[PDB]
Amino acid sequence: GISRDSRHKRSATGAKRAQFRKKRKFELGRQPANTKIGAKRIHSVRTRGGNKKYRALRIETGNFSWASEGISKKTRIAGVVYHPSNNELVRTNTLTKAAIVQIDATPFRQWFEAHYGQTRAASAKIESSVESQFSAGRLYACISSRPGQSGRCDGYILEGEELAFYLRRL
Amino acid sequence: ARGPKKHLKRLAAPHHWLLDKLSGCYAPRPSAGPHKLRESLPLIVFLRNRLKYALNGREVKAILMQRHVKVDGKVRTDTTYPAGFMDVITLDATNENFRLVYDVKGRFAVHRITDEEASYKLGKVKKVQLGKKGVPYVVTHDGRTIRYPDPNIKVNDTVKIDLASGKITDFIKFDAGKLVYVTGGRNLGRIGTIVHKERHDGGFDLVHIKDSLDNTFVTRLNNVFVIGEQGKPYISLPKGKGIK
Amino acid sequence: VQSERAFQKQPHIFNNPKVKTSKRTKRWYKNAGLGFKTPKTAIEGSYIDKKCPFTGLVSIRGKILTGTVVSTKMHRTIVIRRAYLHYIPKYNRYEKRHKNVPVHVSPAFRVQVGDIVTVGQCRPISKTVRFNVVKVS
Amino acid sequence: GTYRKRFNEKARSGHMAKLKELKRIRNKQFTRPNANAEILSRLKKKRLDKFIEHQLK
Amino acid sequence: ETIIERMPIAEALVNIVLGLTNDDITNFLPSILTNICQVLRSKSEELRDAVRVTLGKISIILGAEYLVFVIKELMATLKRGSQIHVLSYTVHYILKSMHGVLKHSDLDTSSSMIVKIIMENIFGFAGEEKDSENYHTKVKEIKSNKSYDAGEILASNISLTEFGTLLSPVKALLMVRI
RNA sequence: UCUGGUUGAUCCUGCCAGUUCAUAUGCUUGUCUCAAAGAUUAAGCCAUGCAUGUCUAAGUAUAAGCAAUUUAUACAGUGAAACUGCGAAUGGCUCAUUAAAUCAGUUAUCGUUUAUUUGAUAGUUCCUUUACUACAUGGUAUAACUGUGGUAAUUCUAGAGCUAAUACAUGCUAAUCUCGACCCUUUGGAAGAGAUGUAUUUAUUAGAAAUGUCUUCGGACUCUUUGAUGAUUCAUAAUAACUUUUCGAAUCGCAUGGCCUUGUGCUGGCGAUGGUUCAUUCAAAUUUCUGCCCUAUCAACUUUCGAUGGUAGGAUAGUGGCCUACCAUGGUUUCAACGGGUAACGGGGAAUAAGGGUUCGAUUCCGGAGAGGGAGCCUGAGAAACGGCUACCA
RNA sequence: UUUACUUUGAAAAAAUUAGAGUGUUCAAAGCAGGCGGCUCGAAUAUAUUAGCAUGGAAUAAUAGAAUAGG
Ligand SMILES: [Mg+2]
Ligand SMILES: [Mg+2]
Ligand SMILES: [Mg+2]
Ligand SMILES: [Mg+2]
Ligand SMILES: [Mg+2]
Ligand SMILES: [Mg+2]
Ligand SMILES: [Mg+2]
Ligand SMILES: [Mg+2]
Ligand SMILES: [Mg+2]
Ligand SMILES: [Mg+2]
Ligand SMILES: [Mg+2]
Ligand SMILES: [Mg+2]
Ligand SMILES: [Mg+2]
Ligand SMILES: [Mg+2]
Ligand SMILES: [Mg+2]
Ligand SMILES: [Mg+2]
Ligand SMILES: [Mg+2]
Ligand SMILES: [Mg+2]
Ligand SMILES: [Mg+2]
Ligand SMILES: [Mg+2]
Ligand SMILES: [Mg+2]
Ligand SMILES: [Mg+2]
Ligand SMILES: [Mg+2]
Repeated sequence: GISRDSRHKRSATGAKRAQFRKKRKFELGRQPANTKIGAKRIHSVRTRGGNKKYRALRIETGNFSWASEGISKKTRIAGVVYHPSNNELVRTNTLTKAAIVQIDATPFRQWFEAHYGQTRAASAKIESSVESQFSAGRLYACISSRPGQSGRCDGYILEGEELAFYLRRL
Repeated sequence: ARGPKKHLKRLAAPHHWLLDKLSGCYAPRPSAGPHKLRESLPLIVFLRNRLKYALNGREVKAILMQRHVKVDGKVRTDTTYPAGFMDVITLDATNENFRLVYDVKGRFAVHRITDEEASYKLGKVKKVQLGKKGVPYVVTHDGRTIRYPDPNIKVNDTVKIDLASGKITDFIKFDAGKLVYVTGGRNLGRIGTIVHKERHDGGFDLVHIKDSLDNTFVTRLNNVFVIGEQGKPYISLPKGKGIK
Repeated sequence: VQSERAFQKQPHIFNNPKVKTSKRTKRWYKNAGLGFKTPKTAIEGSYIDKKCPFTGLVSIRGKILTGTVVSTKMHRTIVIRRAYLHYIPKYNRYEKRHKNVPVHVSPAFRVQVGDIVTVGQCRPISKTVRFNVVKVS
Repeated sequence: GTYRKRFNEKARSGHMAKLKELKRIRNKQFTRPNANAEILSRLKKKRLDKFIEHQLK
Repeated sequence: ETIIERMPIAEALVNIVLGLTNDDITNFLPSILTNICQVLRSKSEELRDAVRVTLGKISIILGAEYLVFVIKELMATLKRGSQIHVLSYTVHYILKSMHGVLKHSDLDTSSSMIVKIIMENIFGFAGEEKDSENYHTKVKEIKSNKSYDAGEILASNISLTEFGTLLSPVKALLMVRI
């Protein structure tokens, strides 16, 4: 039912174009994958060629990167806190790229304690906001992957100007 | 169409094959291979229309299934295999070695070569790039990938490939004063020396070529194939030496 | 610069909050080629424009056209007018014709209606935009 | 040819449906399941109007 | 911007190549000499003067036997419009530069080509353009006619046996209405 | 277009009379060569038959098949059926729709997919339950076949019993390379310090006055260390993790060579089919610029239900209002937008003409689109397929 | 200075058209190779516009820190 053809649209001048041909398979679209937090449910999609896409129908864990520290840990996703495209996705807790989520801080806190031996000092110093979040127990992260395309819900922990901007928006 | 085509009308076939228009309704559609469809000579045309060893397609298949034909030293059994420019076709039973080179008319010539000259071919460098694990390679005009090339080899240069090993023996840089062969356009088949390469960034480069008779012509860089130094080609040339 | 719901940034350009070598945020830029000078306002600006030929993820390749700006009323894109003479052979005479080309203009470029702009072809930016301003005059 | 008379319009009603949709959208300025499923005259009345008026006169 | 500064590099290239073997000299000089002639295509008058002096210097270093190869390459690259007049001004400059180095009979090999340039630029189409009032240009090469000077240099070197080469075009011109 | 009249005889303006192609049709029709076959704007409806299948030595035969044989001891010749693989997306036909659409020439993919062909390309030694299949794992399994059956009827099939694989699903087996003390001074030995695949997703990183001394007169002494494009966040490499996560040969024919410590030991030839990535080829999808017949008694159109653009997301093979959310109010137009007509598929071409022009082009080649009319899909590298499937209308 | 305009060169499939050779018995056609090196043979051409490269002195638009000021 979904097609991406540009013939069904009006011309730049505003003219109503007539049907040139019937819909082609090479200009199709598919139903959106409204990924939601829960036990992992992923189903494969057969795409053009022998290629395959992974549809994340449900996912509750993801690989999130602390870029300042240059690490990545697998962490549970608590929930979606802010989405720039549509607030209904926040309301329904739908996971997509660029959705601001809250993740468990435990693996990152444990790595930090092991690596720096603190709960050397100069390097162990981090941003005040991130440390406050660690005290809270949850970290704000931005999803960088596309769950409906790759099946992954990876992302990175917000820092610096981006963190300040999203704290203002929240 | 809903997929790749498999037939070729005779009137739609390349003109340089010289196919009778009333012989049939279809022409041998070249199969996928080293050379492009419009720039290739399928083995059926070469064996039947040019050499006349076979009287029809069935005899060509009979010859090929006996494993009598080698193309660049490897036995080929496909009737529509796309032989092309600078390919070496070997028939041991008849003691024949041929190299496919256009004549001044622009048609592939029946050019017989010796075994020593049949031991190698020339390839225009179409691409130079690093592959996986940081291994450089060169892609030639016949689709050959050759790894660990000399660092001096660049695009538009010509590499001499040993057919037994498929390795680079020598190479010629693209420079003024070099001997070049025209492989496209209305000047297809002519031989000359480079005088100047006109450069247009974001567009097609132009090369000026002067023949032994001092006549000058301009051609796109894609259609130019360096074959040696002036007066010293690295391959034997057909009758006419690409004049006129 | 941050007048949108999403945080505007150059993708994969990372400013490390720990090191703090320089006050200015790290900024990526390129030269579009074909002898077109990257303006210094692009190098030392602060705007974010994914469709900019000098700081965005867009490449200039294909036809290079010239035109007169006729509209600048919509955001980061303009409409230029290209005029030509079409030859009618029966009457052995010409007729004036024109076409309007919508072009994306980077915020590194300042343009008024009436100035002559050279534009370079890039990939489809929107429904109707396939060009990008590369030089103003 | 868009709305030319056809030999048998009943046989192509679906085609006729598209044309009406195309007409309304084109002329709008002047006016201003899932099959692949497991389970599925004028002169006369004027004369009378004149006549009845003529009587009432 | 720096093209004029790099032109003498060609003179350096000729010298280092001249030290190489007799197979290498035939392999590298045509690449060097032809490239210099291409720069004469340039529309910049100042650049063209830079090429001429470099060609003049190379001409002294090389011999008169090489003059045929240089002239033949010049004729190929200059063929249309101002280029024909560029060819005339350049060939005279090379001959003027090589005045001392040239020996008797040296120009016999290139005698046929020079007279063609001389006559085409006095009585041919090129000569008419130089004499045309309608032709308005600041290119010095076209305002100046050096064919007369080229004739004096040529006749000095030509052996008397080949002097019929100069007289033959004169006779043909005299035959036609003048 | 010319010719003859209209006067007693001329000129000019008028009048009168005569002066190939297409369709339909009439009569005649012996010989040679060659060649075509539309038409009710009815792209209206179709009885019957056929037009797409396919096996090499080389995927799978205990057919209760045939024929053989030194009369068979796993099989072995040939081989129906059936599984498996590939093809059926080519070809052929028609011109309904379609007026910046198709198409023609000319561009781009630094914007994407690509079966097949052709060329390259993958020793990861080790890492506790070694309580160990690799001299080789399972039914987590079935067809053909045997047998019991339903229906008036179809290339309808049910229940039960069997049995294979290149089907399906699992899963393994003393290496190479940097330095190198010490001896020895080369054809060197090596105590020892070290290093170790791909595929997917994300984040980060890289990708820029030695003019001396000695020497045997050679040479040695310190240093270098990515490439390409007009142009890139390119090629490529590195780090940290991630994955319902891949791949890294449990395959087949022909033949029986070489070492021995004489073992059905070790090793070994020529081919077939596969397999990861890259390149190539056959393609596909989008795409830049210019160019269409009649209509102004069609002057404003598009935008509520996407029209023009911005940000983000989704979807896609991928760009993109392609779709969604939030934003602005844009975009086309007397240089004719928009609307209408078209007995409008476009072109190469055909006819006529002295030249300019006018007309025709369903029709041998190229491109597009369709398969009674709309809509949606499975499989596959490739189809919105129709001699494939499902619904609605006739 | 730039543009228009004009010259030249690539490009614009084949078939079709013009043209060259050839006793299909002639012709309509089809067709490229002959003798034992012979200097033997389609030599070929053709396309208004748009894009690409190139030579131009006129013509027609377009420009100037032009002959400026103290
Ligand atoms: Mg078809
Ligand atoms: Mg050409
Ligand atoms: Mg390019
Ligand atoms: Mg008879
Ligand atoms: Mg048997
Ligand atoms: Mg058998
Ligand atoms: Mg219309
Ligand atoms: Mg168009
Ligand atoms: Mg196949
Ligand atoms: Mg392969
Ligand atoms: Mg059973
Ligand atoms: Mg987007
Ligand atoms: Mg919307
Ligand atoms: Mg028509
Ligand atoms: Mg029609
Ligand atoms: Mg047609
Ligand atoms: Mg179709
Ligand atoms: Mg029908
Ligand atoms: Mg298939
Ligand atoms: Mg269908
Ligand atoms: Mg049918
Ligand atoms: Mg079909
Ligand atoms: Mg043109």
